[PDB]
Amino acid sequence: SDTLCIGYHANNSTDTVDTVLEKNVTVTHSVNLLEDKHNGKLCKLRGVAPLHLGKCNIAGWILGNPECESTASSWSYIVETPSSDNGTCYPGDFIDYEELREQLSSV
Amino acid sequence: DIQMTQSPATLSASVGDRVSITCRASQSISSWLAWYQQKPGKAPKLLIYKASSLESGVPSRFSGSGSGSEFTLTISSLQPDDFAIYYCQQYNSYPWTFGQGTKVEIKRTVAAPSVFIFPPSDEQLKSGTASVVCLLNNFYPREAKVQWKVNALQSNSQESVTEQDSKDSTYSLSSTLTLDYEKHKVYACEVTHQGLSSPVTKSFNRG
Amino acid sequence: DCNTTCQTPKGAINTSLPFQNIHPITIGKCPKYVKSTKLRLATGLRNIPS
Amino acid sequence: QVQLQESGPGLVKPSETLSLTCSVSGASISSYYWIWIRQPAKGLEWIGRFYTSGSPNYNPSLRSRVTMSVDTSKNQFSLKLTSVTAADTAVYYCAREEHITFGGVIVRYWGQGTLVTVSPASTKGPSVFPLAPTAALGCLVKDYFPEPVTVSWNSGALTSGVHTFPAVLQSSGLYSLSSVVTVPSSSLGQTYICNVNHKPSNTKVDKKVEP
Amino acid sequence: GAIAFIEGGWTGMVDGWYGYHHQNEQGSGYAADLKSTQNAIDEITNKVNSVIEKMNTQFTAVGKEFNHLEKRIENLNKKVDDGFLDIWTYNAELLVLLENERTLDYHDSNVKNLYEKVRSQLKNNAKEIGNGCFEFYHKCDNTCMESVKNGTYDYPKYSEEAKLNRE
Amino acid sequence: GAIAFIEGGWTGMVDGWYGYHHQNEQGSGYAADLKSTQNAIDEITNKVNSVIEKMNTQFTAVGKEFNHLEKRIENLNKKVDDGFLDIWTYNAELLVLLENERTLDYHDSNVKNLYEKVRSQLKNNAKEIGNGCFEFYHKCDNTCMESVKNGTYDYPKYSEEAKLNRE
Amino acid sequence: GAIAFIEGGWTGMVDGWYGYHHQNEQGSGYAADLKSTQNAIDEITNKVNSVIEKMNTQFTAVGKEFNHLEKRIENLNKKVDDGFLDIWTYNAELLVLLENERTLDYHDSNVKNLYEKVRSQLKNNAKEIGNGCFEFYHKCDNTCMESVKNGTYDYPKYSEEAKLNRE
Ligand SMILES: *[C@@H]1O[C@H](CO)[C@@H](O[C@@H]2O[C@H](CO)[C@@H](O)[C@H](O)[C@H]2NC(C)=O)[C@H](O)[C@H]1NC(C)=O
Ligand SMILES: *[C@@H]1O[C@H](CO)[C@@H](O)[C@H](O)[C@H]1NC(C)=O
Repeated sequence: SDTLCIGYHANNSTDTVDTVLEKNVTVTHSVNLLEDKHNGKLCKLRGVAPLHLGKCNIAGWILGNPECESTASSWSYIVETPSSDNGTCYPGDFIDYEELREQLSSV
Repeated sequence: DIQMTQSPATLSASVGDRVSITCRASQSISSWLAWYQQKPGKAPKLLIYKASSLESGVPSRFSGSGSGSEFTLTISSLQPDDFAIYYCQQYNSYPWTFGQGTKVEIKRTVAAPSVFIFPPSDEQLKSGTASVVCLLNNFYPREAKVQWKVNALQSNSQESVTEQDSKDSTYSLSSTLTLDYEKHKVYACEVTHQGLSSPVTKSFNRG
Repeated sequence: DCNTTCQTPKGAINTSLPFQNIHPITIGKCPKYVKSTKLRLATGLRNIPS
Repeated sequence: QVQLQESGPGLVKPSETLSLTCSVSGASISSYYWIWIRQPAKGLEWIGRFYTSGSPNYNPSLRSRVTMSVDTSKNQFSLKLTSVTAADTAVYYCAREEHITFGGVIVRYWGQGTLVTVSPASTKGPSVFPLAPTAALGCLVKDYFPEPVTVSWNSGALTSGVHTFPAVLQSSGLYSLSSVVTVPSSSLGQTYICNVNHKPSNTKVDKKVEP
Repeated sequence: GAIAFIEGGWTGMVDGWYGYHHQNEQGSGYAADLKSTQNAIDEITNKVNSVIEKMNTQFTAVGKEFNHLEKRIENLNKKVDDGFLDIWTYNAELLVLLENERTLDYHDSNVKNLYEKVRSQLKNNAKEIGNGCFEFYHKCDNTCMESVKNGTYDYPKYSEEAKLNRE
Repeated sequence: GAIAFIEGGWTGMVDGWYGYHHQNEQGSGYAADLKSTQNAIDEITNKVNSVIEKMNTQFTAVGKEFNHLEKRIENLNKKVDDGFLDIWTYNAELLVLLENERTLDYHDSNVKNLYEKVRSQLKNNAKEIGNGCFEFYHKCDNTCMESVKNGTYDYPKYSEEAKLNRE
Repeated sequence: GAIAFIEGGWTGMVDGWYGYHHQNEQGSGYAADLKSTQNAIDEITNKVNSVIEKMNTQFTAVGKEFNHLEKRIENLNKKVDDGFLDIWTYNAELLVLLENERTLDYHDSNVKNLYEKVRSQLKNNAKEIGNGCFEFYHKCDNTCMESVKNGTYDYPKYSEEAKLNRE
């Protein structure tokens, strides 16, 4: 009559993990090591806010393109938009544009 | 069986300060400690379990640290809603034991109390008791002197204080004078508070 | 007006975990980019309600 | 989310048993461990734990006078505390002990809390008087036993600027309290009524405040 | 091989990863073994925290910009990004696959050792009915049932009473 | 430690990785255990396929060309190729060394559990002669020999016949 | 779980990692088991030497120099140095954490198997008093004590003398 068993926990968990010997093993408890979600914002990096140029690109901002008449003492990084077109309104060659870009990116 | 010793017991910090509450266990308990926040007239809610795991739903201004015998709850930047008593609790062993708690009030700027005076109800007079009520509405800090005059001082009054206002960190204070009453004509309320230059006196004439 | 320690062109991320699949171009003290869809490290045991 | 509510006498005379009951909505009562916790108006103290299937565990400082049970037919669980004293006056909570996680076992969901007073004193019914008048006005909930009394304004509608004070014990051995509200002195033309309810005397009573 | 001679797990056992189910005159219930559970959780978190906290990253801005005449360093940059991508992806996948094997083995290992510690004490007083369960020949009350759990069970003082039912 | 108390392996056992050899009146032969073999192979392929299939590579042209005035990026390129070479070489060597240890342990583990499952049932009816073999006290025919293999062997119904030869 | 039912280790046992302590009429002493120790050391060195010798490095000059107009390749170079730093740091930490687990398990494994080999032979002639020790019912001299160590112990030829004290 009198009995005693040894056993282990089970629950409602549907979480599957993979092992090297076996795939789709349902487990009671698991953690995720993979970050798959983002806030959808451009935040302040190290408390310091980025420099957002709007419709301008660096060329446009630095030279003073007339469309770019709308800057902080420091910034953590620079933000352009894919449509950012206002740069060099008079045609010509910007010597070492990419280097100036890398060199202005954080101040 | 396992004593939980918490410190400090009271604490006043301004909006934005960092706050640190410390808990100690009489024997090693590894990381089997939780932190609760109990608001007034409420069940204590879970903030942090397993010493340093932030409850789903809970703001990241809360954080937990430690294992073994010493533990710490930090609020990196304090907000007015953080007014409550905070409890640590171990679940290493049976029985579960909690700390003696830590009451955290918010230190805001001085606000003077607007005073109101309230005569007894005629309905109450018909029953053979008379109550006079002084109200100090929305002020900080809590400390205040309320004196009753009949223009003679009284020794028969009781005071009651609200808990801190969870939105703008205020208090409210009522002073009851229980009394006999129809014998005198002038009833005043002398209110002394640090927010005021000179004491405020709200009174009334019976009738 | 959020703070982050890792920035991506489509969003910021929490740096709790070692790996991320959001974007390869990141700025900051970022988690290492990978092409996985799940990385699930089992803490509990095999769930067999018979 | 899962609801737990406490019910019980409120006032129970010395040396007697105290019974409490915890209704659970939103989860099965067969499928969880359940605990009781109290605190005197002093710190929190863990009473014990019960499971349908099943081995209870009670706090030694009380273990001899306490008993717990589950009622599957009504999804309720109960606490019995024999031979009560002054020390036993507390606010009692029921809570659900979660399934073991990587946490492992924690109290996540609690009950609203019920107050319990250990006195030979008789249940006394409150009397409610108006406090006639930006202007302030209110009610005086005077001469009752024991706590508590709910005080709403215009059937819970008027929330903003309401201040209900903690009751004070008067020399007679009874409770008194005031509930006041701050409203515009422009807006007195508007009817103001305070709803006072003291359940262990059945004193449901409403009072209009006028100048 | 203890998880899946003990086919299944107990949804009835709510307060631990490992434990016991008993039955006697006084009654029956699941009872978790906290000490084995506490260790397992303490060691497994240390494991999870090692995979995570060990990743101490350098401040990087991964992005770079080149012109129409710098296509080669462009592709050098891309080779750097893609080589690291491949290394991390591979390693992260395997690290998971391998530690997952060990975790599950560990859990199996603990159960096994729990069942083995019990079998070691009881010897002849009970019958191994399979399915992880011991069926007592003698009457084992809660107290007796307790001693087994905390490993202080006294074999001789039941064997003569168990010898009667053995025949 | 079951592979190399059982010194050697059986070239006679042709149809599985694990199994049994028997002897009775009716005759003697090797008989493989398919179910343990099938699992071992199914789990080990999953292992081999994880090391291989997980390697999802990016399209790369490793080659680059620089002139006589670009020696520095040349050496930067070479540093990239050689750093990845070193990482992969090291990791690949170890991955092999470590999984090879575990595989061989696994195989040892399975045998051990097979021998332990047999020893668990037979109890006193047979003598452990070392060398992995059980020598029966009683007569065990093919049917009896079968029940052991699929783990349904009935201990009591031979012990009195085995008790005679035990003395 | 053999290291920390055997709570502690013997500072008295000076000439091996694994061994025995005995006591009889003739006297008592620690005696190391060389063969298990020799293997453990031979296998563990092979392990240590694999982590080390497998690192076959390419000749590199890590340093590079760029001018005020080459800030981008500068940062590309730095990305290469820092990406490799991160990979190596992480891998080296884990490689240690994981092989350390296995080493310690191995050591536990060997002890367990030593204690199990002894328990397997002695059967009923001795009492398992816990704490890893066997208490003999009969008189076991040095010669008898030796046979156990090298696994040739003869069970029957003491059991009748041990049966007397068993009752
Ligand atoms: C600023 O940018 C805008 C759009 O990015 C330019 O507007 C375009 O200019 C071209 C070239 O003359 C026109 O053909 C299009 O009709 C314009 N598009 C729009 C949407 O207006 C604008 O010329 C730029 N201005 C300066 C000063 O650089
Ligand atoms: C981060 O931004 C917050 C505003 O959300 C600001 O208060 C703070 O100064 C910044 N830096 C911190 C918290 O280190």
